[PDB]
Amino acid sequence: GKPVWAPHPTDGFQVGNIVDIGPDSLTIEPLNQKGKTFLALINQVFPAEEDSKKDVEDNCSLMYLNEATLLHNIKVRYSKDRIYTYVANILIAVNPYFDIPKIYSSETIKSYQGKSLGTMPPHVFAIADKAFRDMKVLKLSQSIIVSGESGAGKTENTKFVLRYLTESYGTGQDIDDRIVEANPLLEAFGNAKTVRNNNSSRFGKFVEIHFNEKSSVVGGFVSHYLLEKSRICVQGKEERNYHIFYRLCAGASEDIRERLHLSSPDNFRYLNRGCTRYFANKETDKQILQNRKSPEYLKAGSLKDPLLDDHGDFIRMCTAMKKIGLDDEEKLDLFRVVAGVLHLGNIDFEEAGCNLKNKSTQALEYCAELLGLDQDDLRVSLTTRVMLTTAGGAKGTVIKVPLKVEQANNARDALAKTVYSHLFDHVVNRVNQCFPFETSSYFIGVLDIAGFEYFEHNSFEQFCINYCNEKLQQFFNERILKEEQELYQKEGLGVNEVHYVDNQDCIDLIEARLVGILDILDEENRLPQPSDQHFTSAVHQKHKDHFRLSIPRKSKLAIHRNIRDDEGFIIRHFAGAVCYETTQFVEKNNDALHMSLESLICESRDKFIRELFEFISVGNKFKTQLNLLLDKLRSTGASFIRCIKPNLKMTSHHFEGAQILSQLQCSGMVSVLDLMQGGFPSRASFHELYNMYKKYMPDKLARLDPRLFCKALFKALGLNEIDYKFGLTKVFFRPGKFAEFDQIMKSDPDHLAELVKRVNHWLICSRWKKVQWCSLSVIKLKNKIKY
Amino acid sequence: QLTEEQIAEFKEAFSLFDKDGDGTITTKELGTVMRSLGQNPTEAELQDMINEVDADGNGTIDFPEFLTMMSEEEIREAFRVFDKDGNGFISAAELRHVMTNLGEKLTDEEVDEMIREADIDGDGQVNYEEFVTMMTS
Ligand SMILES: [Ca+2]
Ligand SMILES: [Ca+2]
Ligand SMILES: [Ca+2]
Ligand SMILES: [Ca+2]
Repeated sequence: GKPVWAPHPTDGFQVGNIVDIGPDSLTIEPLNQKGKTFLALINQVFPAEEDSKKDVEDNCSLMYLNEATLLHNIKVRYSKDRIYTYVANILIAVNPYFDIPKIYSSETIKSYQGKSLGTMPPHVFAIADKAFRDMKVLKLSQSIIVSGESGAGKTENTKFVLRYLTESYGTGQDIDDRIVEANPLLEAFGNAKTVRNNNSSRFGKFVEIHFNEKSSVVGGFVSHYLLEKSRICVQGKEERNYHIFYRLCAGASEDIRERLHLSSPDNFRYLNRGCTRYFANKETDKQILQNRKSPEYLKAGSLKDPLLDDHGDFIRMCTAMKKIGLDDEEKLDLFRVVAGVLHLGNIDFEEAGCNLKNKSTQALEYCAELLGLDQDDLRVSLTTRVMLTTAGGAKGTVIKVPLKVEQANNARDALAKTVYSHLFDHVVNRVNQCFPFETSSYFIGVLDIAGFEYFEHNSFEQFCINYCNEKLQQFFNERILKEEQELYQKEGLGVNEVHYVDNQDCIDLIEARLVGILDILDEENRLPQPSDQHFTSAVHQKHKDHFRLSIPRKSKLAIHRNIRDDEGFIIRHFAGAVCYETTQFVEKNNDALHMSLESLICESRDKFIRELFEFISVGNKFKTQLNLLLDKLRSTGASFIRCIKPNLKMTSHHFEGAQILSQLQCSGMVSVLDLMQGGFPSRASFHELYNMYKKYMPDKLARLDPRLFCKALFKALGLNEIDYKFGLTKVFFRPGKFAEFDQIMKSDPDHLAELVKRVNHWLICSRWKKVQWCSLSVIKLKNKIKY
Repeated sequence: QLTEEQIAEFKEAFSLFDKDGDGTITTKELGTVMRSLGQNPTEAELQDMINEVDADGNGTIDFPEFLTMMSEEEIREAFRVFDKDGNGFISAAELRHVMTNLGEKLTDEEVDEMIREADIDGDGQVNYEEFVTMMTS
């Protein structure tokens, strides 16, 4: 009849008591109301730490390690401004939204150098230093894999790692300051407003500090992956294309506006299906000319953000270009390509196969001028493609094949995605030229990529992101599994397999060859009449009894109920079931650029464009690039940081429980807690156990060193050798067993006193033997010096 | 090379070296215990003895490494560290000297009790043969 955590809509969990039981449910009486009893599913009720004011630096010190006790432990620590907490070697980091004094000072930096994780308070610096020490000693490059929502403190977190590593282990070159100066450039081309986040990174970013043989910093390198190409051409409402487009439209001089033929964003297909409004405040709104503002901007006003501002960010972006060496010519070259892409998107077509509409004539002219193409060549390559008359070896002829209207749209957009992506590659390579190096032995890299996410409606974009994260979560789990097994061997716990339920089957469901969802989607393209519904039935037919696939009717939510079996599927991901509506999956799986048109852009009049450039589906290109990311991570040692956004209002000292619970789930932390339940999830140093329980022992035992105190106590109590493991530095416990040990220390003092009296012989022996074998050890060390 | 019994016994010895309890002996710590038990090895003899066994190369000695780093004359010279004046016998005042040099905290009641449980013949002190019998249980 002890306290438990039970669900609460805004705090995540609340403390309560179990007053009745049910078939799959428990009846909970909250402490904080007493008679608004409610039902909770059994797997949503968790045991609670007795001491509600206790906080621990490592959550493994808890007697029950579960998502509710983790949530509460980090709440209590957040209230005392301790934003950092471990789960073993994993770092949880809650954004304070204010500048914490002293924890990032040069003196603190110094105090973390060389120190083991566990001998200092939790900190991003301890993660950086662990990466450093393993790199130096094991001769192995390192990864630091950060999860979290956009704006969850990840940007700041990366800065702390780079600053720590350069100031501690570098020689005067301020590499981390050069990456920060480049940032406004990267964000302009690679970030965008989403439904939930004004400044969301739409690419996987891996920032490397490179080291020589002497483990000293030599340079930097930004690896980039998986830029989200679909955003370039279309966006949902409440979302925008990449920031660059809006910064250019709002901030460019009238002179550049006329040279690139820009106008308000509502005039461009590639902007005007999404949100066409600027981030501005009262002052910056006055600096944007009226001819840059869309009808919806003039009507509903500007978008609001405490940092983002398109006019101001334009200036700041041009300043960042100057600092990375970009002259005014290369800057206008970038803008010219951007405007080229915008005008490209306004070209329409009509059933003649097809033809440029007459209204689209000036878009063509402007696009062609800006991308350095002949108007006529462009017109033809958009409406026609070449083809060989044969396929399998025999001598063939070139023929001209006209495109239908929908195929012309596709080539137009394909060309846009290719130009924009190549421009992005150029921008990143340009950043990397600000801190180059000829050679390196190893690197420490920090990864930032969009996390697992779901909405009411989930399309192909979500499917890809959640697939990316399913694979990253398997990587997270493999490495924690390995770290734990190694900890247990290192500590002398003996033979211990930990029960691991792999998520390989979900991964196979998505990506396996021929039978995976992606290959079945590819197969749909090949049929005479490709259909989203045929693709979806084929998935359900081939994986009829797959553990991780269900039809939409089986959903636990209401709103998915009327979705037909052929309109969607559910996937049981690591973080939870997601229902995907499959409408448009087939078209979103295609963005190939046919060859005459690609060859055309490669031989643009303009040299900058030619330099940018010098039959696979979107799904499989995604898989391929994802696998290169994983190849890189798999070749390194891995450490993990979980950044948490405490609320949606950027306010300090406001812990929003359910929002944080949600992020703990989506970031894979809960899945890792389940995994650790198969091992020894609770552990405590002899020093912690000594301080907790010495008050219950005779002064005799209270005078022992912590390790012998614990040995005596554990022997005295006659503890079951399966559940309790006496390691080198800590006592390890199977699930629930630290709580059970605690009850023995509290429930029957007369029993405990007799058991202690009876261990007196064994203890006096162990205390002789200890010192005896220690003098014998000091003798053998003298003899080895004598060799 | 070593029996199960003796590996366990050296594990308890190891914690005597490893005071902070971090599962590892530094150079500083290794010196503290040898010098406290009447020895004068030097900063280069320690460091060079450590480097010849530091397999993982992390500047530090874990328990496995301590084992390799490690002949009744050793046992007899072990006894002679407790036997300051060397009458072949360890008193309560002499055990108290090695205990407190080692870092062990106790009152003389406690010291006297230890000496009694090991003292088989009842003369108030601990001879060499009774010293070995403990080690081996
Ligand atoms: Ca130590
Ligand atoms: Ca070592
Ligand atoms: Ca003597
Ligand atoms: Ca005697």
